[PDB]
Parts: sequence; C-alpha cells; structure tokens
Amino acid sequence: VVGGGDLGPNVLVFDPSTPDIQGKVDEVFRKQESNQFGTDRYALMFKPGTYNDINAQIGFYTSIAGLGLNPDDTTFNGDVTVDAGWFDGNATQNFWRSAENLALNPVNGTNRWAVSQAAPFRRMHVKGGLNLAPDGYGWASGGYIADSKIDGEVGPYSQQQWYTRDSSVGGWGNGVWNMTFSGVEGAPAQSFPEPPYTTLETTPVSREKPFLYLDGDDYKVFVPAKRTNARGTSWGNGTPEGESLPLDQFYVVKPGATAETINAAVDQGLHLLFTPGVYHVDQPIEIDRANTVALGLGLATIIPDNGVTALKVGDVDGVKVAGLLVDAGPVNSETLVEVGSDGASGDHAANPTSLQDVFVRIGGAGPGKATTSIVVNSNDTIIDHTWVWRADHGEGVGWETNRADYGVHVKGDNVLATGLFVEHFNKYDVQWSGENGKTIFYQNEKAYDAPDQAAIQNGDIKGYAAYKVDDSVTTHEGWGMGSYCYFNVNPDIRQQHGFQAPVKPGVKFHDLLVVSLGGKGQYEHVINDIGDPTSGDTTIPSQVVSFP
Ligand SMILES: [Mg+2]
Ligand SMILES: [Mg+2]
Repeated sequence: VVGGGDLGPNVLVFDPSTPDIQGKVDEVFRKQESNQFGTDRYALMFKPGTYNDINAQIGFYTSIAGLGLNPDDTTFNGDVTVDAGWFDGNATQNFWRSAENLALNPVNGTNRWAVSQAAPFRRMHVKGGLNLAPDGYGWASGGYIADSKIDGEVGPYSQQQWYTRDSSVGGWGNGVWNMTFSGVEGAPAQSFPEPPYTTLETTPVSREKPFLYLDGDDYKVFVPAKRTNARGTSWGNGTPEGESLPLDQFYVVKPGATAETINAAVDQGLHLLFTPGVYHVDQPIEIDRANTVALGLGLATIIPDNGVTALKVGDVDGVKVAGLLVDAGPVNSETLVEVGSDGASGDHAANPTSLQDVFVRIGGAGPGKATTSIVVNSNDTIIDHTWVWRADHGEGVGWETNRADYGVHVKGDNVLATGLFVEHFNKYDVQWSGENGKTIFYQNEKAYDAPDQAAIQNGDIKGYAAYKVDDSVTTHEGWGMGSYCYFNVNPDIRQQHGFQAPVKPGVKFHDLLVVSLGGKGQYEHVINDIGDPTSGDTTIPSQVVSFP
C-alpha cells in the first residue's frame, strides 16, 4: 500500500489569492444548509495567510480549518458562522460540522457559532466575542469548545447546556441548564444550581486532537502530546509538545477502499487519513498497531454492512481516532465500535488510546440497527467529545425500525469521558462497569418513542437510567450531568431516574439534573430513588447537587 497522495475533490483548499473564495464557500453552503441526511461531505481548508471580507457559513457535513502549525497563522478578517435561518431560528438540529485551527476578527465584533451536537470548535482564536445562540434566542442544544481562546465574552444565551475545556475566555455570559468547564481560564465560579455552573480547575488528562497542516509546501499531521491536569490552551505560549507526521506516512483513504486494504495499510505501518466521503465496509477496520492515527476530514463516515462491527482497536497504546461518523447499516450490528478486546487488562496510562469527535448515528438516513454502539474495553481510554445518537427524526426511525439498545458501555478501568452526549437508546444510554471512571459533562435525552410503560420496564425499575454505574463498582466520579425526557408517543410514561449508581463512599456525583421537555413524560427522581420528580409542562429541571 502506498502512502501519501492527493486529498481528492471533497477537500477544497484555499489560499489568500484564490479567486472568489466567498462565492465558492457560499455554493457549498447553498447545497449543505438544510442537507441534514445527505451523503455529500466537504472539508474546507485554508492555507496560512490573512483572508479579508469573508463570511464562511457552515452547513451540514462541512468542516473548516486552517493549515498553520498555530491558529493565528490562518486569520479571517471575517467570520465562521453557524445560524439557524433554515429552521426558523431553532438551532437544535445544527449537527455534524466543525471548525478548527483559525483566528477570527469577526466583522461586527461577535462571531456566531449557534450549534447543537457534533459541532466541535477546537484550537480557535476568536479576537472578539463568541455568540453561541441563534438570532432571536430560540432553542439550541450544544456544545463543545476545546483548546480555544476567546478574547471577549462567550454568550450562550439560549443554549441549554455546554462543555468547555482547556481554554481561555474573557468572560462568560450565562448558564441555562448545565454549563460545565474544566481547565478554563476565565470560567465563572462553581455555583450550581444557580447559575448552573459546574467548574473544575483542571482536566485530569487531555490530549489535543491531531490535525492536518502545511509545513512549508508539505502536508503533515500534527500529533499533540498529552497533558495531565490541563488548564488553558496548549498553543498560547507557542508550539506545544507533539510530533509531526508527513502525509506520505498516511494511507489516504478514498472511495473504493475496502476494509481489507485499510487493514493491510495499518499492518504495514501506515496511519489513516479518511478524506470526506461515505465508506461502506464488509468487515471491521482493525487498528492493532500502537500509536496509529486514524483521522477523518469533512465528517468522513463509515457504514458497516451485513451487521459487522465498523471499527475495532486492539489492545495497544496510543491509538488516536478522530473526526469520524459511524452510521449503522440496516442489518443489526452487535457492536459498532470496540476499543480493545473483551477482557482487555493491559495498562495504557502513559500513552492512552483516545476517541475524539467520534460520532455514532443509528437510523435517520435510512433504517439502522445496532445493539451496543461503543464498547470501551481498554483501560485508560480517553473519550473526548462523542455524540452517540439513536435517531429521533428522519427516515428509518421507529421503536423497532431503528432499535438501538445500548449507547456506550465502559468496561475498562481509569477511563475518562470529557464531553459525553448520548441520546435515545431503547435501554441504558450509558453503562459503566470499569473502576475509577470519570465523566466531565454528560448530556442525554431518553428515547421519545417507547410505546408504553412496559416497553421500558427494567426489572423492578420503571425505565433504564441514562447513566448507570454498575452496583459492583467501588470508585467512580461524574460532574455536570443531565438527562431529559420527551415521551411524545405516550406522555403518561414515567421514568424512575436519570442516573443509577451504588451507594458507596467512592462513588460520587456532582451537579445532576433531569428535565421533562414540555410535560411529555416525567421523572420520578433524579438518581436512584433520590430527588424530586419533574412536574408540569414548563420544562423546569429537578436537580441534585451532591450524591451520595
Ligand atoms: Mg436534540
Ligand atoms: Mg478490567
């Protein structure tokens, strides 16, 4: 297998002398603005330089990034904008897009990034304010900022929840249901429940997402080294610790690539660069070599056919999976993504495997089925930004039609999730069986389409927790976690709790909430049989500050 080669027609590369950049980006946006489930994919890439009079509007399945080693190398006098015009001001479906490695001088002083899930904002320098809300302050369900510097105020306004890590902000305007911060210089003080700020001084461990850049005229991928007890940006005081890999050390995956070829590339020592597109596989992609980077551009998507697993990472150190959507096929897959083997017991603390900006979809673009979406077997794994989503709208949706029982199952020890979003599973959205797990920020919605109370009976419990720590676990800790319900098929359904965990000194939670959306169903409790039920139709959270 040969490494390197052209990035293909879905990677649009601009430099400051490119004619009609605005017209080019506008045409991508015209096509992608409302294209929620289409198969088209785009990566917009900007060579280092200064770009004037630019407003890059970002639609579905569109990534935008600069190609400098540092964010300020690629500067827009202008904006990278997501708004909600196509949905009449409602931003709750602004999914599957990304911005990375750019500096912005927004034209009116404020850049708008009004997104919901799977819309990461990484390694950005906003020289102004950042507005996360749609014009008109309608509903929005974000969001994720990492390794970024916002010189002025971040204004969430109507954003329901948000996670920011390892960043610097000049100010922070408000909280709604759950704004969580770890390692954020300028974060508002811990104040939950009012305002609902969950604030941690540092992030226990983080490792910034690898990214494509240009070293002179040569393409390379920069691979940041890990930080322990991280705080502030990695690039603020100049280039961080990390390694650069030349593009010729990557198999550049395009249409036509089989799992057999991809697997052969990894076995031969090549890393993986998935150009934007949709890749069907008839057997799992297997990454069994330590330190392999598997990096996707433009929301590159993998669909497993015939019920196979899409991606299996072996029991090795340092695998970095980033920027991929795994989209279930119509034939049920027992698992979509497995990190490590069943029973994996190896230590990877010094050099963990990570999933970053890995998104899963079951249904919505056609019928899709999977029993468990992500199984994390390997000890020390970092899950840093994931959205694992059983579709509630689109094509191929139904209680059976797109049944997906379990979202994420964590079996490894010392696993860390930062920015965990899991929604709509028929049974437990997240289950955690390994020891010493930590979650910083969780957002869940319960399945809308349970037909009746019996359909979600869980032994002698009504409903399955959105986040379940197994009763055998001795040590676990979670911060800033919310579960919301919208039982619209049968609003008489009651969900016993959002969270379930054993009662032990080393199993702790901080800042939990449950919310009924418009009275469609209600929660009886917050965690276990503790905390007040939700009531009425006005969407007021029920909260618990500390457990146990
Ligand atoms: Mg939503
Ligand atoms: Mg174990």
